[PDB]
Amino acid sequence: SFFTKLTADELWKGALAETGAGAKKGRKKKRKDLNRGQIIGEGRYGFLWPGLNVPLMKNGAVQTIAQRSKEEQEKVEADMIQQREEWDRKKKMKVKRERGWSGNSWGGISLGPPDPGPCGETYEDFDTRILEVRNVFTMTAKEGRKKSIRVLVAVGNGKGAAGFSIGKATDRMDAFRKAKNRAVHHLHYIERYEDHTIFHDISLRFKRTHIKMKKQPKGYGLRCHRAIITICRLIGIKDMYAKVSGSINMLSLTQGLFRGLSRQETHQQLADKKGLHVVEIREECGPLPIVVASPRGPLRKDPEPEDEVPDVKLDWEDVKTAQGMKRSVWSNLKRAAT
Amino acid sequence: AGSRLETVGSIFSRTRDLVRAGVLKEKPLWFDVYDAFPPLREPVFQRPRVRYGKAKAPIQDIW
Amino acid sequence: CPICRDHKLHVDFRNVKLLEQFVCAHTGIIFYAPYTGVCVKQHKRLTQAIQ
Amino acid sequence: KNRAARVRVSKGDKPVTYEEAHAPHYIAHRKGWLSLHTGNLDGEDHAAERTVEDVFLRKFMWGTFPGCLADQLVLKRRGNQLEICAVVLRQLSPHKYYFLVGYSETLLSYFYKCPVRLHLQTVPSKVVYKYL
Amino acid sequence: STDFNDKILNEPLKHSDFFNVKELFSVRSLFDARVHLGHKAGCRHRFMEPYIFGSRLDHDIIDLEQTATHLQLALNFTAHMAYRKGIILFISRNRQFSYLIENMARDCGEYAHTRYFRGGMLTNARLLFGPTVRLPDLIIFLHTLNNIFEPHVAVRDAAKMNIPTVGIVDTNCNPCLITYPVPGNDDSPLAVHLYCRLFQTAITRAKEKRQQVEALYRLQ
RNA sequence: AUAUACCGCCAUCUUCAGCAAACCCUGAUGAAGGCUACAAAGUAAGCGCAAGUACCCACGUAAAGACGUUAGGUCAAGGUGUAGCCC
Ligand SMILES: [Mg+2]
Ligand SMILES: [Mg+2]
Ligand SMILES: [Mg+2]
Ligand SMILES: [Mg+2]
Ligand SMILES: [Mg+2]
Ligand SMILES: [Mg+2]
Ligand SMILES: [Mg+2]
Ligand SMILES: [Mg+2]
Repeated sequence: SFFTKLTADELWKGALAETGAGAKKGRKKKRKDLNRGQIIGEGRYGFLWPGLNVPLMKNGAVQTIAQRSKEEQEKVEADMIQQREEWDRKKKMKVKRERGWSGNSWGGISLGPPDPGPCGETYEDFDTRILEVRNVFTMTAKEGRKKSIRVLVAVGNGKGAAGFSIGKATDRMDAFRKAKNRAVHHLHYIERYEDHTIFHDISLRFKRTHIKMKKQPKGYGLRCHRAIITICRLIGIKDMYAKVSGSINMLSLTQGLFRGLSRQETHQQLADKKGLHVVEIREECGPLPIVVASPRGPLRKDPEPEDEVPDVKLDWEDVKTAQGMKRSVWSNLKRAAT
Repeated sequence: AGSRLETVGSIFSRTRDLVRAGVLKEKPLWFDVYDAFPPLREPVFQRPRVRYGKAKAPIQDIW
Repeated sequence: CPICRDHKLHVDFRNVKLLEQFVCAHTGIIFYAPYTGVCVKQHKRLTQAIQ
Repeated sequence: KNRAARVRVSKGDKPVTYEEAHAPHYIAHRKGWLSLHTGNLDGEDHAAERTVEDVFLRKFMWGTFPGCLADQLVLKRRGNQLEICAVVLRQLSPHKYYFLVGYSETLLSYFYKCPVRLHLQTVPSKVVYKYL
Repeated sequence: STDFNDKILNEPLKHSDFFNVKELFSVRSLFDARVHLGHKAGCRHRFMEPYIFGSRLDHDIIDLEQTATHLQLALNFTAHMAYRKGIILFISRNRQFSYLIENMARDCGEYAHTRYFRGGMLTNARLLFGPTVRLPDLIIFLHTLNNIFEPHVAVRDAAKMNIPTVGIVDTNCNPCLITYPVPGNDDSPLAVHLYCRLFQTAITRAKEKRQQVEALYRLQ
């Protein structure tokens, strides 16, 4: 019967069942366009109506109602099938997504530069990296086990400016937008020795996460936890070692790493603080000292005590490595370039 | 943009660092005035803390 | 691997511009194979060519 | 909860026209009827015939102008003249619009034995009354 | 135009005191205004110990010696900002002096916010006022404590937004985040009047000097 | 056959005023939280309520009543996915 016919929108609504009791709590098909591959005035009988589906005027005169031959209509049908197949293939193809720390993990995936600011500010120089994605839930009075996405993103320009932000949203893309927009307003500046590494060894314990970062020479690479590698790439650090101990909660690690890197003291700051030259001894350069930093104010005449035995607390792991007793099979493995 | 990390460094330090990094395209109106006439104490944040042991406020009685 | 995926990259001792990309500029040590992903055959060819 | 001809709220992403936005209980309050004829008045006959004709006219115009209809038709009857006032989109070419108008006029006239005038009002895009 | 703007802006920065604000106040004037009276020893905040001259019968005495230098620096900075035509916003939740501060701001051609400070008025300004709104270039706290004696949230908001803050810090106030803290009494009408008069005079001097310098150069 | 795939029309709290995208802030940047008017971080477009409308007032009765809960009902209004019979 004709009078029971409905519209494509209502039919797809009924078919796909996009809404329903199941979808509320997650207790397969997708929409298709059945009007794209049609030209108004084309039917199975292959009639050619002047002015609608064939040009109205031919030889400067109105064309007549025509009909394609049987074989010509079959040719048109084959062409339509071919166009349908081409569209189907263009839908079948998939994006060759670059994978992060693992094929199905968001960590390390790049979200691109943060959106331009309301005042026209542009952060095209910046890059955003996802460090974590949690599907946090929370029981509600009526909605029950609500689902939300907690995202952590680090934004950096590879020139010492880098920050991180948490993102809460029901939609993953919304969380990405929120986090990568909120991070740019929370940028730190990380001082880099020679623009490739930290200025000194950093030992810290943020909450229950211990971070031990060792300054390293040029070309040593990033031998660090993967999140630390991502954050170092964002900052602009190329050579550094880093060991994480205790709880390795990603947010705790990120916050502690940024705190330590921000709190590091530059060579110039040390020179000003102690009123003395800062001298660097490079083995490749022999005994030739290199004055890396010198004080701005009056250089002290006091030679500073030459302590016979320091009282600094030593890391047992570092002492063990220096003595060579550490037999860890996993230590100093050959790994891809970082 | 700026750096809303008010607990990290001072406003001057953050602004100077971002300007050096190029994040801030132009210095703020107050930057040069501050640099010329910095305050006696850098406005670095500092969490207050109660004195627990034998430590006491070094405030003398005016007699 | 990088060398085998571009036939035009011929590993010869005169292709110093290509060989310099598999030697650490700061220390002059040939990267071990896992560093660059080069297969063992091409890594041995690269080592011989660099030497 | 009531569901009759109501566009349920969303995150401010779906545009809707006046007709779609306004709910059934607003008929004759903020929105008029889409069809005007004497069938439904007191002591008037052939309301069923008029309703069937209107339903077929809508299902015919929608299919004859696929996607070209911006908003529902407006059917008016005067004596025997039937006026179909439609709001369409400025996408299809004027030649094709005129061909379809003439075809529809002739076919509907010969099918319902009454003169039919099809008036078209073209707009760049679906008129947006509010975002729901 | 570069040379013009340079000689207009950078030139005052070459002088130790380009506006002669030192003439606006003296330690005796502050003492008469009672700038030196603080709260009880119990109400003392830990970070005001360096600025407290001592305690007299469990009442703290703010060292006007330090207050003089701090106020000199703060007034010089305020004058420089006003000369450079930045936006100066006075802030005080003291309902006693709300009207006086509003009148002073309206007279000096600067802005005042003595009312309930709605959240996000600085951090969320681009939404609460329009994306193109311009934020204050300097914030002057005539009272750094809100009406529950906690620090005025505008202090933290200005620190977040990188807006320099001049501020009168009493003995129970927290001066860590105030860019230019002026340790002094903030609860007495005489002290509040002295502060308002000094800031109004500095702003008016800076603006009139700016106009005079602009005219002087453009005449050339 | 499947209302435990749905549209469509509805029961239900509802004789409720809450739901709120987008921002900002607090929690050391954890799940989460954001209330004090002599105000102490909330601002919120939109929806709902409200307002407006019908009946005889401006009253009252209608109507309306968001988001969600009960995989609440309806494959037997009709259509439709899936599966199934096709002498
Ligand atoms: Mg995989
Ligand atoms: Mg006080
Ligand atoms: Mg059901
Ligand atoms: Mg009911
Ligand atoms: Mg009712
Ligand atoms: Mg109502
Ligand atoms: Mg059921
Ligand atoms: Mg049942």
